Amino acid sequence: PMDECDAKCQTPQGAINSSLPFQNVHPVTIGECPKYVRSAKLRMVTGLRNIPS
Amino acid sequence: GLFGAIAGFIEGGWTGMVDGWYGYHHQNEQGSGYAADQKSTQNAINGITNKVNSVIEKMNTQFTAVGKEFNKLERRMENLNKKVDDGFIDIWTYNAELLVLLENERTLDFHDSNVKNLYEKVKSQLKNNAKEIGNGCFEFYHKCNDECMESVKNGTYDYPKYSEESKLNREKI
Amino acid sequence: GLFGAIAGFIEGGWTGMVDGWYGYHHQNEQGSGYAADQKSTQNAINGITNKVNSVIEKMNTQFTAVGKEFNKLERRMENLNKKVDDGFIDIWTYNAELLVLLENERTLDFHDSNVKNLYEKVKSQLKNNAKEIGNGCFEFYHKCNDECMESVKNGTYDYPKYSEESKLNREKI
Amino acid sequence: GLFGAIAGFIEGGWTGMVDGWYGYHHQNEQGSGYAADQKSTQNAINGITNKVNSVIEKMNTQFTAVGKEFNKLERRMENLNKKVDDGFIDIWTYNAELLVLLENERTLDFHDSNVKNLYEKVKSQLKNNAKEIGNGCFEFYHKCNDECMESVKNGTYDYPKYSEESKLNREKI
Amino acid sequence: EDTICIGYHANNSTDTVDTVLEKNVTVTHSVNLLEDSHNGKLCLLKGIAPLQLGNCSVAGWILGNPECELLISRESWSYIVEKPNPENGTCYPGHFADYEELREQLSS
Ligand SMILES: *[C@@H]1O[C@H](CO)[C@@H](O[C@@H]2O[C@H](CO)[C@@H](O)[C@H](O)[C@H]2NC(C)=O)[C@H](O)[C@H]1NC(C)=O
Ligand SMILES: *[C@@H]1O[C@H](CO)[C@@H](O)[C@H](O)[C@H]1NC(C)=O
Ligand SMILES: *[C@@H]1O[C@H](CO)[C@@H](O)[C@H](O)[C@H]1NC(C)=O
Ligand SMILES: *[C@@H]1O[C@H](CO)[C@@H](O)[C@H](O)[C@H]1NC(C)=O
Ligand SMILES: *[C@@H]1O[C@H](CO)[C@@H](O)[C@H](O)[C@H]1NC(C)=O
Ligand SMILES: *[C@@H]1O[C@H](CO)[C@@H](O)[C@H](O)[C@H]1NC(C)=O
Ligand SMILES: *[C@@H]1O[C@H](CO)[C@@H](O)[C@H](O)[C@H]1NC(C)=O
Repeated sequence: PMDECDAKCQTPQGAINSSLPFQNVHPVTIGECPKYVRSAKLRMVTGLRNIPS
Repeated sequence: GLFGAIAGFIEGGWTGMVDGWYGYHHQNEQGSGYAADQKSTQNAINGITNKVNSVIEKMNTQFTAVGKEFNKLERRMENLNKKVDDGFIDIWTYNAELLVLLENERTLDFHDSNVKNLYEKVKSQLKNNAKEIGNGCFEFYHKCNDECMESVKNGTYDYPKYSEESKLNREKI
Repeated sequence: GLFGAIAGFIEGGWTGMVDGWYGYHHQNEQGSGYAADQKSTQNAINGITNKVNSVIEKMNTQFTAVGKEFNKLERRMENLNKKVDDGFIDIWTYNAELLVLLENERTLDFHDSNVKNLYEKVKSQLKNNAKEIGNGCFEFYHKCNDECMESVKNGTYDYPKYSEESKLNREKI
Repeated sequence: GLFGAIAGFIEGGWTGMVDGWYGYHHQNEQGSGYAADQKSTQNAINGITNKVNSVIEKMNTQFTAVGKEFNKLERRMENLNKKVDDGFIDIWTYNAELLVLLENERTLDFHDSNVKNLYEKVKSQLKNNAKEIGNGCFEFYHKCNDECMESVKNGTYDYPKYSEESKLNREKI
Repeated sequence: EDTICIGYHANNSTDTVDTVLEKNVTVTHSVNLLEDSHNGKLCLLKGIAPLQLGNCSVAGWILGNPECELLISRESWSYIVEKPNPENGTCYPGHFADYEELREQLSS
C-alpha cells in the first residue's frame, strides 16, 4: 500500500530506516540506503557476559 | 578472562550494581555495598562510542538506485550483473561478519584488560599492608571506613596510615 | 611471548609430550615426567574449531558459471569484465591474506595468553609456600607426590598442607 | 596502558633519549642518564618493517586503464559502471580505513606489551633484592655501578651479589 | 573483618551473539547493527512524492492511454512505482524497442 509517510530509503518489501548500515532483507533499494547481505543477524556487543550464581 | 580474570580467577558477574559496568564491593563494620567506578567505566564507554561512530560513519551511502532489468537477448549482461551484484553482496557480507566477530572479541579483551589494569591499581597501593584472598578480593590486616574506601577508589591511600597495624596483625600469621 | 613467556621468560618448547598442546612437567622423588592439561587445551581447541568453522562457512558458494567471451566489437564489455573480475579477485585476495596473517597472529596471542593465565593459576595457590625459580618452574620448600601433582592440576592445593614446612624450610634462606 | 603501563602506572613519555624507542634510565652515584634497549627495540622495529612490507606488497597493481565513456543510449552501462566503480571504491575505502585503525591499535598494544614484558624481565632478577617504587622504577637496597647497569640490561644479575646487602638494608624497614 | 573486592556488572538479560570462540554467547547489553525489518509501506523520499501508475504500464503512462491518468501536474518525483505484472500495456500491440533503455533514462 501507498502511504503519506516519509523516508530516506525504499524497497518493495517496505520503506526503510536509513539509520543503520545494513539489511539482509532484500537487495533492491532506492535512496540513502543500507547494504544487503545473505545473513540472519549481526549484533555487536556493547556490554559483556551475564552470569548469576 | 583472556588475560586471567573473567572465567579466570573470577568465576562470574554480579547483578546488584547497575549504575556503571565496573566498580568495587566495599565490606566494613558499617555494612556491605556495591559502588561503581565511573572513571574507567566512562573512559571505556567513550571508547565504545568512538568505535560505533567509527563503524557506522565509515560507510558512505549514495543516493542510489539498485536494480535493473534486461531482455533475453542480453543474458551476458543479465548473468554478469547477477554475478557482479552477488559478488559485492558476498564481499560486504564476509567482511562485515568477520568485523562483528573480531570487534566483539576485542571488546571482551578490552573489558578484561580494563579490569585487570584496575586490579593492578588496587594491588599497587596495598601490597604488603593487605593480602590477596581467594579471588577477586583483598583482606586487610587493618580496618577501613567509607573515607578509606572513597580514597582507595580515586588512587589515594597514604601508605603509612595502617602500615604498622598491618605490620603487627600480619605477625600472628 | 607477546605477553611475556614464549620467547619471553620461556625460551623454547618441548617435544616429549604429544597428547595435548599444554601441560606440566612433574619432578619428584618418584621420578620425572610430562603430563598434559586437557582442560584448557580442549577449551582452546574448541575455540579453534569454532574459528575455522566460522571462517569456511561464512563463504557462500553459488552454483556458478564464471566465464564469458566476446567479439572485438564489444571491447567495452571485454576490458570492463576484465577489470570487474580482476577487481573482485584482488579484493578477495587482499582481505583473505590479511585475514590469514591477523588470525595467525591472534592465534599466537591466544596461546600465549592461555599459558600466561595458567601460570597465574599455578602461582595463585603456591605464592609463599613455594618460590619462583629460573623461568617456567617453581621450586617447593616442601615435597609433593603424584596425588599432590594431580591436585595442583585441577585447581586444588589445600594451602595449610605444607604451609609450615615451607614456613620453616624458607628460613634457612 | 592497555595492559597497564602507558597512561597506566606510567603517566607519560620522555624526550631526552632518541637513539631507540625503549631503554632504561640509570641513576647512581656516578650520575644520571638514559640508555636505549636496542635488542627488543630492534626486534620490534623488524616487526614493523615486516608489517608494512606485508601491507604494501599485498596489493597487486595492474598495468591499468581506469576510465570509459558512453553515449546516452547506453545509460544502463553508464549508471551500472558508475555503481560498479563506486562499489569497488567504497569497499577498498572501508576495508583500508578499518585496517589503519585496527593496525595502529594493535601497534599500541604491541608497544605496550613489549614494555610490560621488559618490566617483568627487570622484576624477575631483582624480586626480593630490590623493591618496587612509585611507578616505572625500582629502588635498590644495595648499590649499582655502570657494570651492574650493563649487566642488568642484557639479562644478567648474579643474584647472590647483593643478596645480603639487600637482606640487611631491608631490615630497618 | 574488613575486606575489599572488585566488582562488575551483570543483569537478567539473555541477548546473545555468535563469536569466534563460542556461539550463542550471552551478554548484558548488546546492539543490533542490522535493520532486519521493513514497514511494509510505500512511503516517499524526503517530502518528495513518487510517481504512481496503479495498474498502468510505462507504455500506458508515457503514450497517453485514457485509462491511465496523464498527470501533467506531476512535474518531478522521488521514484517510480509499478506492480510486477502491469495490467495496461498497449491497447494496439506492437514491439517497443529499447524498453530497458528508456526505463533507465527515465530512472530519474
Ligand atoms: C486495477 O485492476 C483491478 C483488477 O483487479 C481493477 O479492479 C476492478 O475495480 C472495479 C471498480 O473500480 C470493479 O468494478 C471490478 O470488479 C474490479 N475487478 C477486479 C478483478 O478486481 C481496478 O479497478 C484497477 N484500477 C485501476 C486504477 O485501473
Ligand atoms: C529508525 O532507527 C532509529 C535507530 O534505530 C530509531 O531511533 C528510530 O525510531 C527509527 N525510526 C523508524 C521510523 O523506524
Ligand atoms: C579522593 O577521595 C578522598 C576521600 O576518600 C578525597 O579527600 C579526595 O579529595 C579525593 N580526590 C580526588 C582527586 O577526587
Ligand atoms: C582433583 O584431584 C584430586 C587428587 O589429585 C581429587 O581428589 C579431586 O577429586 C580432583 N577434583 C576434580 C574436580 O577433578
Ligand atoms: C652482559 O653485560 C656484562 C657487563 O654488564 C658483560 O660482562 C657480558 O658479557 C654481557 N653479556 C652479553 C651476552 O652481552
Ligand atoms: C529484565 O529486566 C529488564 C529491565 O527491568 C526488563 O525490561 C526485562 O523484561 C526483564 N526480563 C526478564 C526476563 O525479567
Ligand atoms: C548454546 O550452545 C551450546 C552448545 O553446546 C549449548 O550447550 C547451549 O545450550 C546453547 N544455549 C542456547 C540458549 O542456545
